Amino acid sequence: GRYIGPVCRLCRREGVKLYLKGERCYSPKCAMERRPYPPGQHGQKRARRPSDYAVRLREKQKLRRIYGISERQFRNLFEEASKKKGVTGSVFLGLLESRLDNVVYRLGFAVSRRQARQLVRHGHITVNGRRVDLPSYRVRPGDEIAVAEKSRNLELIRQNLEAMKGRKVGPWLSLDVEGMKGKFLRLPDREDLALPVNEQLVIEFYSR
Amino acid sequence: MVKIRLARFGSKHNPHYRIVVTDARRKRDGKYIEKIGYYDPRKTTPDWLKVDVERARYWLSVGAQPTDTARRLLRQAGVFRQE
Amino acid sequence: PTINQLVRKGREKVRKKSKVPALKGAPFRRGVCTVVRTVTPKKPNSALRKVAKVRLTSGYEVTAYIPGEGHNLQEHSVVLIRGGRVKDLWGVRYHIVRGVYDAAGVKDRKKSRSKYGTKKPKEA
Amino acid sequence: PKKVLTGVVVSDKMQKTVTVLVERQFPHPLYGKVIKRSKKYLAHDPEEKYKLGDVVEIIESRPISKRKRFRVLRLVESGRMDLVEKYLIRRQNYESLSK
Amino acid sequence: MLTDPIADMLTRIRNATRVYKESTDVPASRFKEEILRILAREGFIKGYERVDVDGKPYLRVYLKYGPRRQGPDPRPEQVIHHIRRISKPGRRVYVGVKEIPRVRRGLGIAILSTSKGVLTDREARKLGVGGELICEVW
RNA sequence: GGCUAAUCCCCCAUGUGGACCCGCCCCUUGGGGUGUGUCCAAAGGGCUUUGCCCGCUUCCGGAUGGGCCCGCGUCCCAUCAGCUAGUUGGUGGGGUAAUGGCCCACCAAGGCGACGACGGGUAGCCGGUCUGAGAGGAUGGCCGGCCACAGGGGCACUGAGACACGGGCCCCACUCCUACGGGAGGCAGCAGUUAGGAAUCUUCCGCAAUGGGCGCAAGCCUGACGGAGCGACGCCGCUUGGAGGAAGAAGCCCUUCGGGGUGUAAACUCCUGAACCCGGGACGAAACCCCCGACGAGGGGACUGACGGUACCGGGGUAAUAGCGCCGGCCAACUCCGUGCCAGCAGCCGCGGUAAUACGGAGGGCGCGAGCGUUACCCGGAUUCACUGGGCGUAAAGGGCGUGUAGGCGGCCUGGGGCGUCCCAUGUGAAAGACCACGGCUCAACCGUGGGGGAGCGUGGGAUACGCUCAGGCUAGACG
RNA sequence: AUGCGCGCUAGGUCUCUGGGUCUCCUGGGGGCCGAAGCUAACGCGUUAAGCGCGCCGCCUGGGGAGUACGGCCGCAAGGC
Ligand SMILES: [Mg+2]
Ligand SMILES: [Mg+2]
Ligand SMILES: [Mg+2]
Ligand SMILES: [Mg+2]
Ligand SMILES: [Mg+2]
Ligand SMILES: [Mg+2]
Ligand SMILES: [Mg+2]
Ligand SMILES: [Mg+2]
Ligand SMILES: [Mg+2]
Ligand SMILES: [Mg+2]
Ligand SMILES: [Mg+2]
Ligand SMILES: [Mg+2]
Ligand SMILES: [Mg+2]
Ligand SMILES: [Mg+2]
Ligand SMILES: [Mg+2]
Ligand SMILES: [Mg+2]
Ligand SMILES: [Mg+2]
Ligand SMILES: [Mg+2]
Ligand SMILES: [Mg+2]
Ligand SMILES: [Mg+2]
Ligand SMILES: [Mg+2]
Ligand SMILES: [Mg+2]
Ligand SMILES: [Mg+2]
Ligand SMILES: [Mg+2]
Ligand SMILES: [Mg+2]
Ligand SMILES: [Mg+2]
Ligand SMILES: [Mg+2]
Ligand SMILES: [Mg+2]
Ligand SMILES: [Mg+2]
Ligand SMILES: [Mg+2]
Ligand SMILES: [Mg+2]
Ligand SMILES: [Mg+2]
Ligand SMILES: [Mg+2]
Ligand SMILES: [Mg+2]
Ligand SMILES: [Mg+2]
Ligand SMILES: [Mg+2]
Ligand SMILES: [Mg+2]
Ligand SMILES: [Mg+2]
Ligand SMILES: [Mg+2]
Ligand SMILES: [Mg+2]
Ligand SMILES: [Mg+2]
Ligand SMILES: [Mg+2]
Ligand SMILES: [Mg+2]
Ligand SMILES: [Mg+2]
Ligand SMILES: [Mg+2]
Ligand SMILES: [Mg+2]
Ligand SMILES: [Mg+2]
Ligand SMILES: [Mg+2]
Ligand SMILES: [Mg+2]
Ligand SMILES: [Mg+2]
Ligand SMILES: [Mg+2]
Ligand SMILES: [Mg+2]
Ligand SMILES: [Mg+2]
Ligand SMILES: [Mg+2]
Ligand SMILES: [Mg+2]
Ligand SMILES: [Mg+2]
Ligand SMILES: [Mg+2]
Ligand SMILES: [Mg+2]
Ligand SMILES: [Mg+2]
Ligand SMILES: [Mg+2]
Ligand SMILES: [Mg+2]
Ligand SMILES: [Mg+2]
Ligand SMILES: [Mg+2]
Ligand SMILES: [Mg+2]
Ligand SMILES: [Mg+2]
Ligand SMILES: [Mg+2]
Ligand SMILES: [Mg+2]
Ligand SMILES: [Mg+2]
Ligand SMILES: [Mg+2]
Ligand SMILES: [Mg+2]
Ligand SMILES: [Mg+2]
Ligand SMILES: [Mg+2]
Ligand SMILES: [Mg+2]
Ligand SMILES: [Mg+2]
Ligand SMILES: [Mg+2]
Ligand SMILES: [Mg+2]
Ligand SMILES: [Mg+2]
Ligand SMILES: [Mg+2]
Ligand SMILES: [Mg+2]
Ligand SMILES: [Mg+2]
Ligand SMILES: [Mg+2]
Ligand SMILES: [Mg+2]
Ligand SMILES: [Mg+2]
Ligand SMILES: [Mg+2]
Ligand SMILES: [Mg+2]
Ligand SMILES: [Mg+2]
Ligand SMILES: [Mg+2]
Ligand SMILES: [Mg+2]
Ligand SMILES: [Mg+2]
Ligand SMILES: [Mg+2]
Ligand SMILES: [Mg+2]
Ligand SMILES: [Mg+2]
Ligand SMILES: [Mg+2]
Ligand SMILES: [Mg+2]
Ligand SMILES: [Mg+2]
Ligand SMILES: [Mg+2]
Ligand SMILES: [Mg+2]
Ligand SMILES: [Mg+2]
Ligand SMILES: [Mg+2]
Ligand SMILES: [Mg+2]
Ligand SMILES: [Mg+2]
Ligand SMILES: [Mg+2]
Ligand SMILES: [Mg+2]
Ligand SMILES: [Mg+2]
Ligand SMILES: [Mg+2]
Ligand SMILES: [Mg+2]
Ligand SMILES: [Mg+2]
Ligand SMILES: [Mg+2]
Ligand SMILES: [Mg+2]
Ligand SMILES: [Mg+2]
Ligand SMILES: [Mg+2]
Ligand SMILES: [Mg+2]
Ligand SMILES: [Mg+2]
Ligand SMILES: [Mg+2]
Ligand SMILES: [Mg+2]
Ligand SMILES: [Mg+2]
Ligand SMILES: [Mg+2]
Ligand SMILES: [Mg+2]
Ligand SMILES: [Mg+2]
Ligand SMILES: [Mg+2]
Ligand SMILES: [Mg+2]
Ligand SMILES: [Mg+2]
Ligand SMILES: [Mg+2]
Ligand SMILES: [Mg+2]
Ligand SMILES: [Mg+2]
Ligand SMILES: [Mg+2]
Ligand SMILES: [Mg+2]
Ligand SMILES: [Mg+2]
Ligand SMILES: [Mg+2]
Ligand SMILES: [Mg+2]
Ligand SMILES: [Mg+2]
Ligand SMILES: [Mg+2]
Ligand SMILES: [Mg+2]
Ligand SMILES: [Mg+2]
Ligand SMILES: [Mg+2]
Ligand SMILES: [Mg+2]
Ligand SMILES: [Mg+2]
Ligand SMILES: [Mg+2]
Ligand SMILES: [Mg+2]
Ligand SMILES: [Mg+2]
Ligand SMILES: [Mg+2]
Ligand SMILES: [Mg+2]
Ligand SMILES: [Mg+2]
Ligand SMILES: [Mg+2]
Ligand SMILES: [Mg+2]
Ligand SMILES: [Mg+2]
Ligand SMILES: [Mg+2]
Ligand SMILES: [Mg+2]
Ligand SMILES: [Mg+2]
Ligand SMILES: [Mg+2]
Ligand SMILES: [Mg+2]
Ligand SMILES: [Mg+2]
Ligand SMILES: [Mg+2]
Ligand SMILES: [Mg+2]
Ligand SMILES: [Mg+2]
Ligand SMILES: [Mg+2]
Ligand SMILES: [Mg+2]
Ligand SMILES: [Mg+2]
Ligand SMILES: [Zn+2]
Repeated sequence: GRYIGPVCRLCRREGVKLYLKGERCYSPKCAMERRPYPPGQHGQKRARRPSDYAVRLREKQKLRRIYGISERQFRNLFEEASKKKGVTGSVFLGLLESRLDNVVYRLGFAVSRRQARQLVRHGHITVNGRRVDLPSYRVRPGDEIAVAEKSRNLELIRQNLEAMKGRKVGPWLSLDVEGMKGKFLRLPDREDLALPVNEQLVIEFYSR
Repeated sequence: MVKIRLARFGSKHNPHYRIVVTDARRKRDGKYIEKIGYYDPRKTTPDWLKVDVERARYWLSVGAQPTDTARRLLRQAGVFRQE
Repeated sequence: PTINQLVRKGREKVRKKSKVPALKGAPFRRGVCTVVRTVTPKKPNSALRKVAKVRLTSGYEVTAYIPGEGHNLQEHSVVLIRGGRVKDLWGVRYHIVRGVYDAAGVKDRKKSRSKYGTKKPKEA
Repeated sequence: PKKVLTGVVVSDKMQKTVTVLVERQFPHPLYGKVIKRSKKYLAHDPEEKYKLGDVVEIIESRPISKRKRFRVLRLVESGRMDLVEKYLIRRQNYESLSK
Repeated sequence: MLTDPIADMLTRIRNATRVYKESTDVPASRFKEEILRILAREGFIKGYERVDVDGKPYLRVYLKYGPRRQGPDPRPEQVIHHIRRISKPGRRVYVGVKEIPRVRRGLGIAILSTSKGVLTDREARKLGVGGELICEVW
């Protein structure tokens, strides 16, 4: 009901790896090795030259499933970033990437984006000291995001954290791995992040 | 007659008031002559009241009548305070 | 036309006729059936299409299609009317919604059910 | 500002009262042209001093009859009867047009 | 008579240039002279001189066009690609200063008649005044 | 029929002053003086009783609330073209807070209309809203403003105010009581009933807050209002788990019978821990009030919470609802079988008469997701009423031809005016809303504070090119 | 199946009526073929269907229908 169903499957449809899986989306299982076709009876069948519509729909779906939120919440986003002063594409990206759940992932307190959401929504995180259990929450920059201490020694936490001892973090972010604090310093520009998405095709999808 | 009072601006449960000069027969919530301040009972801000006395005082001089809870706020900003 | 023409005369704003008196303006209207019957369609088709002449709460008597695989109605079956027209028979201007009032649902449709009025069966 | 207009007296026929014709122009709010309209104002002349054809300034005044809310201020132009015989020709125009 | 004079000056220019005439006469007026002056200075006509044809005053525009172009249709690029009237009689067109039109993304102009006198859009703007929008040129 | 009190009602007085007739003075529609004449005031009550409070009286100002009046904007039909006797103006009078045919007498003979009178139809108007690139189109529920009504129709009374929804009178319909004489109502206040309908809620709690009436005050009244309830009606937030897990079980689908699919999906492993349980537990509420001081300013003190044991906080804790539309083009999504112009689909083309991606089921897929579809309606696409932004040789469309009325339009020069036009200043453009910024409820929705902008109209000032206008002049148009 | 008016945009050829130092020039009508340009094509093209301005008439899918009803006109037929 949000997405919540098979996934290394829509890795497949969207036609490239997304890492909604974390560990093992880096396996030689991501099912993207073993299976670069789409789901269905027809996955192994020969391509059809897609529709201008098709392509744009697809790009949108991709961006969506990466960030892993509802159409509604996503569109309300785009519309929001559309309205704001600045370049509608990169702002979409700024805003999306400014979601608490996704900050958690990007700070590596969770392995996958969906884990990071459950992490939040179960109370494990705090933004500047008050536990904040909505995943939509907007991280403004200058905000510090920690595992709050009650959870600080629980299993999965120490797992990730003590496994991320040594890693670099995204350059709009900082990490004190001991304290499991992190700061969201600044906003990402397009290639501040990675993404396998021509954002401009999404802008176009909505201009329909 | 002309009255200085509260008019209700919050939401359900999140109750903000405008301090207001009005002819007493208006809806409390309806159109009024001057806004003279705000009052926030739940004290949610640094400033949950503001007045600008010099204005309130003018209306007082013309027989603007503060309700009690009005006048407490007025004198709280010491619109009233003598010297 | 010139501008003094437009100033003099103006442009004619242009209205539209409703494809229905389901009247009021209402989005459905109930009614009872007078005849429930079977009709043939026009040039390119044959079948036996199933329809009811229905007297309505809006006073008007109309013909309504009775969609879907099979059905239950008869002379005094009272039913609700929807609107939507059936290309290729004549003057069927409204559809019967199935599953409201005396109009049953369409038995065994597993597939497009919200339309056709049928209850989700038990996946077992 | 009691409004004050100006126009032509086309009406002689009244006891202590005159009809002034006041034209206005203005841009038309859609087709953009400027167009030119007018009305007949019923006006107060206590001494019968303004006479046919005069062109007078007209004033917002405290009320006089059903219809006179206007007293005459001053004369501006005297005797231009083109105006008078233009509107007057237009009223003789009327009663073409019917049954 | 000529119902709109000013127009017929611009339309004379129009027909001239699209047959590539090196020059053309328009019966002389002063405000017409004005518009011409602005076209000149702004780079659109080569310039104009004031003349006599059968003891009547004309203003001979001389005009320009770019170079001879290769391939078939050597005809040369127009300098005045487009020029058009706006206010006409019995449709009169006036702008505020805030309503003064920016043209062809700036590559064009607009010649409006203020009571500061006759101006290009951009002139009217630095002058900060409105008026009768006469034409656009570009 | 009788008695009686008052802040009830008269009578005489006092005249600050005010009313009115007449006269002058300023001023200019009935504004302010001013003089003679005439006319007009009051109400008591409480005490911490000889001086304080609450009241009364005439006058002038303020302040708020309104009446009236004027410019301008304000739907369709001309197959509605004429309309008008209180009509239209004058005098005098009547009425009112006040102008005015608002009314009335006499006099005059007007007033209105293709710049659309008169009739017919439809409708409450706005701030706004929806859609739109705008321009436009549509709209006016909810919140705010204004108006109008209170079963239908008349009518006054009493008041500062009404021609008064829970006030009075009469006619009418309807209901109920009736000793048949006569009486009694009026939810378009909250709730609720019933009828109608596709369809719209509890006969709830509270008087704690804010607001209103009367009261010196305590207080009383308050279905205004603050809250709960019910409906996915709307928006926003949120869950139905997170990591691991096969060369990938069974079942089911397809199959060239090799295999392909559902699919890391499942099973299983570990972790988290909606729900639910326990414990603490609000904010909104500090005034009126009492005390000191002067009933002041200022200080000190007491009470009070419907919502609520709710929100929130701490502890414990279970792997915990998925659905609906769709898969012939428009349009993202294909296969097998059934069926055989039938059953049926359908928004348009179109599909179905034995190989059906179009009907029905399956497996698969695509789209959204506590929703998803349908119907109705509005804008849109529709530059398909064309201002932006369309046309008329043959596609719809040049009047059969002329003549001219209205009306639209208007060559070259010079000058005055400055109406159009343009600029400045200022006033107005209430509050909500829209936009921007911060801020508050863990976010948002919702909310606050601030800021910006704004068309239009008022007033002052300014420019004069163009359009007007008056003036004078020319001759390229026109005419003789 | 092409409202009127005015102004601008190559030519060539035949013609009707004027004027001219009469090969030819210059007016004003009628024809044909063409520059640019237009047009859905066909075609138009200084006798515009081209470039512009003024003003009038008119159009808004096919049918029903130039019908019905109303009004007005006419003796009528019938017209608007
Ligand atoms: Mg699915
Ligand atoms: Mg591993
Ligand atoms: Mg943007
Ligand atoms: Mg990383
Ligand atoms: Mg950075
Ligand atoms: Mg990545
Ligand atoms: Mg790329
Ligand atoms: Mg869009
Ligand atoms: Mg303070
Ligand atoms: Mg067929
Ligand atoms: Mg039955
Ligand atoms: Mg339909
Ligand atoms: Mg179907
Ligand atoms: Mg007279
Ligand atoms: Mg009078
Ligand atoms: Mg006067
Ligand atoms: Mg007449
Ligand atoms: Mg006629
Ligand atoms: Mg303006
Ligand atoms: Mg007695
Ligand atoms: Mg008394
Ligand atoms: Mg006295
Ligand atoms: Mg008087
Ligand atoms: Mg006086
Ligand atoms: Mg006296
Ligand atoms: Mg006395
Ligand atoms: Mg007494
Ligand atoms: Mg008392
Ligand atoms: Mg009031
Ligand atoms: Mg006032
Ligand atoms: Mg007023
Ligand atoms: Mg009379
Ligand atoms: Mg009188
Ligand atoms: Mg009265
Ligand atoms: Mg009366
Ligand atoms: Mg008399
Ligand atoms: Mg008029
Ligand atoms: Mg009606
Ligand atoms: Mg309406
Ligand atoms: Mg109505
Ligand atoms: Mg809008
Ligand atoms: Mg918009
Ligand atoms: Mg449109
Ligand atoms: Mg608009
Ligand atoms: Mg409206
Ligand atoms: Mg309502
Ligand atoms: Mg309202
Ligand atoms: Mg009534
Ligand atoms: Mg009733
Ligand atoms: Mg009745
Ligand atoms: Mg009544
Ligand atoms: Mg009273
Ligand atoms: Mg009333
Ligand atoms: Mg009642
Ligand atoms: Mg009665
Ligand atoms: Mg009886
Ligand atoms: Mg009664
Ligand atoms: Mg009752
Ligand atoms: Mg009710
Ligand atoms: Mg019923
Ligand atoms: Mg309710
Ligand atoms: Mg409610
Ligand atoms: Mg109660
Ligand atoms: Mg209370
Ligand atoms: Mg109170
Ligand atoms: Mg009140
Ligand atoms: Mg009181
Ligand atoms: Mg006491
Ligand atoms: Mg008591
Ligand atoms: Mg009571
Ligand atoms: Mg309520
Ligand atoms: Mg329901
Ligand atoms: Mg593990
Ligand atoms: Mg496999
Ligand atoms: Mg298997
Ligand atoms: Mg098998
Ligand atoms: Mg197998
Ligand atoms: Mg899993
Ligand atoms: Mg295992
Ligand atoms: Mg546990
Ligand atoms: Mg306890
Ligand atoms: Mg409290
Ligand atoms: Mg407290
Ligand atoms: Mg109390
Ligand atoms: Mg004490
Ligand atoms: Mg004392
Ligand atoms: Mg005391
Ligand atoms: Mg105190
Ligand atoms: Mg205190
Ligand atoms: Mg309790
Ligand atoms: Mg509890
Ligand atoms: Mg807990
Ligand atoms: Mg725990
Ligand atoms: Mg499970
Ligand atoms: Mg599990
Ligand atoms: Mg689509
Ligand atoms: Mg497709
Ligand atoms: Mg069969
Ligand atoms: Mg066979
Ligand atoms: Mg078969
Ligand atoms: Mg088959
Ligand atoms: Mg076949
Ligand atoms: Mg199929
Ligand atoms: Mg289909
Ligand atoms: Mg199918
Ligand atoms: Mg399925
Ligand atoms: Mg939701
Ligand atoms: Mg439409
Ligand atoms: Mg669109
Ligand atoms: Mg459009
Ligand atoms: Mg249309
Ligand atoms: Mg078209
Ligand atoms: Mg147009
Ligand atoms: Mg068209
Ligand atoms: Mg034409
Ligand atoms: Mg035709
Ligand atoms: Mg003709
Ligand atoms: Mg003529
Ligand atoms: Mg004329
Ligand atoms: Mg002239
Ligand atoms: Mg003129
Ligand atoms: Mg001129
Ligand atoms: Mg001048
Ligand atoms: Mg001026
Ligand atoms: Mg001057
Ligand atoms: Mg105002
Ligand atoms: Mg302004
Ligand atoms: Mg505002
Ligand atoms: Mg804006
Ligand atoms: Mg915040
Ligand atoms: Mg808001
Ligand atoms: Mg503002
Ligand atoms: Mg402002
Ligand atoms: Mg604006
Ligand atoms: Mg502004
Ligand atoms: Mg505006
Ligand atoms: Mg001025
Ligand atoms: Mg001057
Ligand atoms: Mg002259
Ligand atoms: Mg001469
Ligand atoms: Mg014809
Ligand atoms: Mg030549
Ligand atoms: Mg000859
Ligand atoms: Mg010729
Ligand atoms: Mg030709
Ligand atoms: Mg050619
Ligand atoms: Mg020529
Ligand atoms: Mg020739
Ligand atoms: Mg011809
Ligand atoms: Mg021509
Ligand atoms: Mg054509
Ligand atoms: Mg059309
Ligand atoms: Mg038709
Ligand atoms: Mg005929
Ligand atoms: Mg008729
Ligand atoms: Mg007839
Ligand atoms: Mg007859
Ligand atoms: Mg005939
Ligand atoms: Zn994967």
